[PDB]
Amino acid sequence: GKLPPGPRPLPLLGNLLQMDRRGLLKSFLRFREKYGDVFTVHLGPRPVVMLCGVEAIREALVDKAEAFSGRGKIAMVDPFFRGYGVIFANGNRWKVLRRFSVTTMRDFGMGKRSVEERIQEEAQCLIEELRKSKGALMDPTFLFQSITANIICSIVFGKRFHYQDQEFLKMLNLFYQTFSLISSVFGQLFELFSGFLKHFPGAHRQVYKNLQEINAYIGHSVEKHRETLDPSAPRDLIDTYLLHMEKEKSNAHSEFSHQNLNLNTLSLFFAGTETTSTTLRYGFLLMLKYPHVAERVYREIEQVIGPHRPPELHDRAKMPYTEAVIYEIQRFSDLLPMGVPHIVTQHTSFRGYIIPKDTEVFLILSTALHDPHYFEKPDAFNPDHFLDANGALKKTEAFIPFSLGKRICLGEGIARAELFLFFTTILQNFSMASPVAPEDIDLTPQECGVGKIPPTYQIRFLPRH
Ligand code: HEM
Ligand SMILES: CCOC(=O)C1=C(COCCN)NC(C)=C(C(=O)OC)[C@H]1c1ccccc1Cl
Ligand SMILES: CCOC(=O)C1=C(COCCN)NC(C)=C(C(=O)OC)[C@H]1c1ccccc1Cl
Repeated sequence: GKLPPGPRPLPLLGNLLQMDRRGLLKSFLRFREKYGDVFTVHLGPRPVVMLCGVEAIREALVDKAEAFSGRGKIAMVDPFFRGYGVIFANGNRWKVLRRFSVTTMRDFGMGKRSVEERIQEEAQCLIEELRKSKGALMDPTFLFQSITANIICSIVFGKRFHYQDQEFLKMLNLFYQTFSLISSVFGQLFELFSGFLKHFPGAHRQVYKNLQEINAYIGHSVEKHRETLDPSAPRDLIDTYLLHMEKEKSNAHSEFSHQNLNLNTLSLFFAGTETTSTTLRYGFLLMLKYPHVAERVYREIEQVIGPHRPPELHDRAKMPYTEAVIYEIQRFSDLLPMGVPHIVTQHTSFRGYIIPKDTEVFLILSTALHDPHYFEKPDAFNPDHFLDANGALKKTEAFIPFSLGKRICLGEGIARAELFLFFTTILQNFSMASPVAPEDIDLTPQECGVGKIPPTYQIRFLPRH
């Protein structure tokens, strides 16, 4: 047939006057109830196919990966990245780079210090800092952003930064800033009417500016790296890349070397940004609303790890309640209700509809995370959602906060490690508190733009002896 069905569009407004205010996703859900799991929405002049439910998403990224493994455009930032980097690249440029980063993560810490090892130290760093607090009320946004960044700085640069380092705090704010700029009213509108709306200055000019600045730091650092390279003792991800380049220069067709080192790197920071920090931020609001969940976790830790030695990844298996409490957190948080845009690469038949080469496509993962067929009463927080009768860990087809298929999250490994190690280590050492009663805690996500973001909150961490 043709493009899946959906609301009657206007000429260059598409379906935009029909949306909700300001529950965009909430709009998408109203269309769902009218059109099914496979509708088309005209976001401005552009046609975008939406897909809901596990079956649909899976049919597309897994069953039909030949077609649906494209990355869709993101106007606010494509003028900078220009197609470079794992999250942004398509075709051969991506296939070549995805592979390299994959093998590099796989073999990292083979020679040098392991990712776990890095997370553990950041963790211990974190706790001292949290203790230095002396049980004071704080907003932890800053720190969580810090620790997550640090882990990627550790991987890529071979080092972490002191939480007070100003060179650091500046760089950080530059990211956060760039993000909320794309999250804004404008960045939204820029993504639509960029065709004409790029001439004028906007937040897009500012965003390039901010990305350019950060990029200066990466180029500088790559140089410092070329000047201290030991071919037989790679310290970091940079060191590994630069080496790949040389062995690569002795080929004939280095698709790899024709690529912008800096951007690739920046893009990796971008990807991992605002990622875990948000989840963790959400995590501890939840532990304030459900303290009895917090206490149980602690007890498991005390039971399995005890009060002194640093939790480690191996503990995971033996701690199913915690792995469940973490899973439910991710599920409930719905970081990216809509994934990251895809485009289809070949013309394709999907549920007897005909989708054209180059159509943008959204996998609405919120709908998988909230499938009442897999999660009883899905709008509430419940770890049990990942436990059986026994209380053994219960994994499901539906928990795909990381998407599925070829483009599936590059940092899942890393991500899951962070969440565990940070979550347990904090909790090993501190109980939580807040001026606000559990039953007064508002969980309502901000849903500002394309991400879900928890409301802001005061928290204090409390030591145990
Ligand atoms: C809780 C944190 C995270 C979540 C929920 C998450 C989820 C996702 C999702 C949904 C995608 C898009 C996949 C798709 O197209 O369906 C993705 C892609 C990606 N993520 Fe994450 N991610 C997280 C953290 C990270 C981190 C820390 C990194 C840093 C290494 C990262 C790096 C990437 C990269 C590089 C891609 C694109 C790779 C590719 O497209 O081939 N993610 N992630
Ligand atoms: C293509 C890069 O997008 C990301 O990496 C995002 C991220 C980064 O994590 C996604 C990578 N796993 N999260 C956030 C917060 C995003 C956002 O737009 O917040 C306003 C998204 C995001 C940022 C910029 C543009 C689009 C999106 Cl979805
Ligand atoms: C492609 C057009 O961009 C938008 O209109 C968006 C919008 C539309 O904003 C409507 C404001 N009236 N917001 C959301 C949620 C976006 C998003 O990516 O969430 C997944 C962004 C968005 C959608 C698709 C691709 C990129 C972005 Cl930034």
